Amino acid sequence: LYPEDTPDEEAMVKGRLNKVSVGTSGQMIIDDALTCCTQDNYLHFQHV
Amino acid sequence: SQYSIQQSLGNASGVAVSPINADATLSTGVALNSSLWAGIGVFARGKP
Repeated sequence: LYPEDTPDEEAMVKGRLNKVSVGTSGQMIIDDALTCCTQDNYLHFQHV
Repeated sequence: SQYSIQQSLGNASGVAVSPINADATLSTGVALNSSLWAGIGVFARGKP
């Protein structure tokens, strides 16, 4: 939609927003597993 | 773009390789077995 813009990886990770990317072979993938927890411990990962 | 390789990888998902260390293999090239002679003089031809 907005080819002229660019992600904000550090700001996104600090703001707990999962981001899409382009993996191998060129298919889009989901490349983050962060939840809505603000505390920086084991709880902000998705699988725990 | 793609195929690019980063080096820092700070607090964000991704892969990165550090620049080659090559610090424990530091040699020194002086070529001690070489001798040259320098002198002044008066000659017939040459730039003074």
